[PDB]
Amino acid sequence: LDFQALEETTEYDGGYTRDSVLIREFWEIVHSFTDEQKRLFLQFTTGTDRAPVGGLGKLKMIIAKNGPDTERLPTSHTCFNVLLLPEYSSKEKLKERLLKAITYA
Amino acid sequence: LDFQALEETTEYDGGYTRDSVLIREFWEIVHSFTDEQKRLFLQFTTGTDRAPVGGLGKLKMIIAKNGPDTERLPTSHTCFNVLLLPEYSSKEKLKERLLKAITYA
Ligand SMILES: [Ca+2]
Ligand SMILES: [Ca+2]
Repeated sequence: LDFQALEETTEYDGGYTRDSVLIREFWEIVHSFTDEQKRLFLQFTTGTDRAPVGGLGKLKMIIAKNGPDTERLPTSHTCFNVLLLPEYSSKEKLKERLLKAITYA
Repeated sequence: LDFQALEETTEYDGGYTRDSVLIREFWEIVHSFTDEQKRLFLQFTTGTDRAPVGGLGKLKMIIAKNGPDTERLPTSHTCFNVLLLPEYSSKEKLKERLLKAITYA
């Protein structure tokens, strides 16, 4: 399990970046995890303890800041979906572009 | 297939909100889709043409603005993952909180 490949593909939200103190602390902790902890981490964040094909660099993972210091635990969503939709200039254009995308792939 | 339930649970990013002109146009188009187009839309955005258990209100879907008007088509990611991580006050605390979350569920 290549957690360097996961670190290199991870995206951030809520104010975090790869340079955030919290994120640098996070990757130090994960790189120091036992193999058992690495498997539990994948189960919690992805819903499985196995890498996908192509290894962990093929995962889509976002780490998002959802509050300041707290006693509350981290949470996850294991099956998020995203539609990337440009701001087309008209309703007519949006319909043609969306129909083309869903119908021809 | 209840697309009103999907509309009610959808989240937005990149500057969109439920009040965005583009988003109001989007939901008019989707509500006017034929059942075939609704199935292709789910396949494109989720990787399957079937509702999950509990119907479409149980989907996690984000619609994110990824540019201005363009000839380029919308894109999707069908299996995104998100770790919601509070900004704990120390590395030690982050380790305890993360280990507790992954080990006890
Ligand atoms: Ca071991
Ligand atoms: Ca039909």
